[PDB]
Amino acid sequence: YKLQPLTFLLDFSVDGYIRRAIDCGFNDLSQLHCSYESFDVESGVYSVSSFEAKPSGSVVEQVECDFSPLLSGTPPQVYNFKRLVFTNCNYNLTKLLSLFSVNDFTCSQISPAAIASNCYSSLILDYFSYPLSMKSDLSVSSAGP
Amino acid sequence: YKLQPLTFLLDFSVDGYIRRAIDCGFNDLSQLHCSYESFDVESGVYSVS
Amino acid sequence: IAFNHPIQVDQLNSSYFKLSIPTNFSFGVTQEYIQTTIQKVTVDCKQYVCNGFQKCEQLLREYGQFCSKINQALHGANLRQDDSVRNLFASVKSSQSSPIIPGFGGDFNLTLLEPVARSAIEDLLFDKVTIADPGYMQGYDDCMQQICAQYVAGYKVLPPLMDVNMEAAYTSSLLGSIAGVGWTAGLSSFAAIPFAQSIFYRLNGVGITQQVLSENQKLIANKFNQALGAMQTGFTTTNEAFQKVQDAVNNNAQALSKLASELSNTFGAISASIGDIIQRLDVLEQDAQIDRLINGRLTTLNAFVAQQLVRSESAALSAQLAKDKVNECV
Amino acid sequence: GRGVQNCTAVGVRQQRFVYDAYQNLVGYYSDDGNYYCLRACVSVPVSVIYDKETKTHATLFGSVACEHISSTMSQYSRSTRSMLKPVGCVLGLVNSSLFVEDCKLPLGQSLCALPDTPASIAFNHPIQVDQLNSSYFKLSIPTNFSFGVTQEYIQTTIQKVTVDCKQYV
Amino acid sequence: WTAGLSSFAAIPFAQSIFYRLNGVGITQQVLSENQKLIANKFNQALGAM
Amino acid sequence: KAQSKRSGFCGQGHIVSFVVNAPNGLYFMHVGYSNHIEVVSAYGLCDAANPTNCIAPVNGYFIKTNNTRIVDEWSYTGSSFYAPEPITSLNTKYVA
Repeated sequence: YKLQPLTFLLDFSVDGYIRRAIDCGFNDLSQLHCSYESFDVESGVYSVSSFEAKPSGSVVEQVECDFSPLLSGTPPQVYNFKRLVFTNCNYNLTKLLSLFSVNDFTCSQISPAAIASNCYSSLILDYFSYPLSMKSDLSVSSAGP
Repeated sequence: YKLQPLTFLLDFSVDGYIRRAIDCGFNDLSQLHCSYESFDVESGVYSVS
Repeated sequence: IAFNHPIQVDQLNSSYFKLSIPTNFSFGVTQEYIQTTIQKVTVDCKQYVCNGFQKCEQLLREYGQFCSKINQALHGANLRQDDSVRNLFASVKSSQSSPIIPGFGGDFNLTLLEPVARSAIEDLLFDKVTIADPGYMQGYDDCMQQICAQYVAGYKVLPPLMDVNMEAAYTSSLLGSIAGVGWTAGLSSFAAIPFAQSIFYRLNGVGITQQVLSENQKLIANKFNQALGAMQTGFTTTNEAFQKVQDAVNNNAQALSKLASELSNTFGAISASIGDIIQRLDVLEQDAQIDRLINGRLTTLNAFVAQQLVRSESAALSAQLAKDKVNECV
Repeated sequence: GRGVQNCTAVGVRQQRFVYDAYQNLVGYYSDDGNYYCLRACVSVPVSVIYDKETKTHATLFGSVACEHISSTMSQYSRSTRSMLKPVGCVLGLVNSSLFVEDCKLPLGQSLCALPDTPASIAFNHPIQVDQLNSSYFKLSIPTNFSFGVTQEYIQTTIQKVTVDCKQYV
Repeated sequence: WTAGLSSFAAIPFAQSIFYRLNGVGITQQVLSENQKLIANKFNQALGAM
Repeated sequence: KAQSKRSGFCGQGHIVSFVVNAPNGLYFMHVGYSNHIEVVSAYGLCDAANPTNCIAPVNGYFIKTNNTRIVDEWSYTGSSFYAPEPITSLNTKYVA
């Protein structure tokens, strides 16, 4: 029999061995017994977790914006930070990741897998030249100059 | 007309375009209208800043 | 000036004293509402919290014992309300009743016979008041066609436990009882029972009328029926007593809805209903934001339970006062 | 989000998404240019009626269509709990042994709507004394004294206790 | 005796106290006449309060 | 203290009341007064003489003047009462 994490109230006798237990999840009565923490509960009308609908058929509505200016030409210095605004355009972040090896990837209050999965209203891609060594100096929040 | 950050009570019609707006900052009565989220407020004595 | 000046009389040195004599019966007056009971609401834990997501529910299991205690407290408050309602209806077990007459009053255009089931006066009060709390395969169905209680899963309404039509039949029995119970005869007697006139016994008690004046009072009784009709027309919000009935209905609906909106909405700006629901693919990042959000939802729910317990206790005292009025005034 | 259509035109139409004084959005214009209102995900409430003496449990569904609900419904992830556990919809679908089985029983299960459930229906059994239309009296006198009645507790006072702060912590 | 409404109007305060005392207790108007300085004793009670 | 029977807050029935000690509180033993038999009664009578049959306590009753009992037990009072009658109502020969 396979084992999975569960909450069980265990009856212990004078010997202390477990002779009785309640699953607390399989049946409404077991959930009710776990709530009151008693093997016997007084007769009453008790609410139990309600049924929920099952998610299916996610609907996503789809023009591929060019990323050539970002990877072409001279990147300006970090003070002259350069960004391209993108709206109503399909994106290929995987192609950009394959094109340039990523020394460090950090996301603040967001996840890289999550951004790829979900559409964004607007996306800004920034390309600029800054020293690789001073990773700490440049950050969303830092005391670095 | 210079734009400034300003709390505003906005009413949107069936078309969805705003046709009625109230400025909370200007006028004690207008600030009272922003309270209760109602363009019209029942007559009462109300404290103001 | 708001001063209205009470009526005044002059003290006399002589033993004989000036007296004031009424000339108008002016029968009929609007009356206050005792509140009596609060709407019964049961909150389903583990559904509103975590928005039915299994990963959040695993985190919720650590706080599961607190959630079970919240459910037990709500069940206890509803049970107390049911006990109060049955005690209030017990006063209707008295062995006094009058068979209903379509022509209950010979010259009385009374609004008490059910149209044919909710006497007109009860129906009029129900029509003006609006309550969205109770839905039975109607509001829930209408939302699908487009209440939201089941869809949000924040709270579930509980029915009153007494049929309104059955209670209306009990009030009709009470209408028969008033004339019979209010009689010189001890214990229970039908008595004259003439449309609650109670013969001249009620008339002598209200004022020391003469027998010749009693014939004039019968003519005044037709005027009293017209005055009762004016009271039925005066069901406007301007009347404070009607406004009090509306306020109680508004209070029960507003309390559950406002707290439910706090329980399910933006909540913490970072929380956004479910912490990192689409913001972070990683389970750990979502869990940390969710744990802070869950604690906030639980604290607001605890405040809701405390408010309901205070309301139920106040309702029980109000119901006892309503029972007291049935014991003496009725 | 999980949501369920065709609805009357609402909103400026410049923005496909629309909101109703809430963070949740009614959406619309999801595909091409047609109104597509979004409704909150369907949830079916379930309650359990349990009698300790008979050890019998009945699943109860409130304010939901009897036809829409089914035993072990595939559409809903859990019918009630991990495992499950069709009377007419007076209050809703109740999956209980037998049918309404209406009987003259006053109460004892305190069901949400009105069933005695010893789904039996309660009977008022009112006591009525006939009154003649012509002036008359109908005095009612008890056959037996029936002296003595049980009385409720008045509470009176609560236990007095004190805690020494800074020593308990 | 205001059995119904304020139609009864007013009665002398001293006489009303005597009539109410006669109803409340076996002390009677004849007994009150026999009693001496009953009003003075009532004044002393007010002074004590 | 005393029998009430008017606006009674006692046990929904009042004859006698008792008080008993309770833990952290007080307890009561109220007494209340079976199936009731309904008797048709004429609504008063007017005698040729100035005194007329009238309803003052339970009273009522039909032929043979007053045949009523204030107590639950039947025939508690033979018919003693008499007294002057203040006025005679319509439908003479009967207070009806």
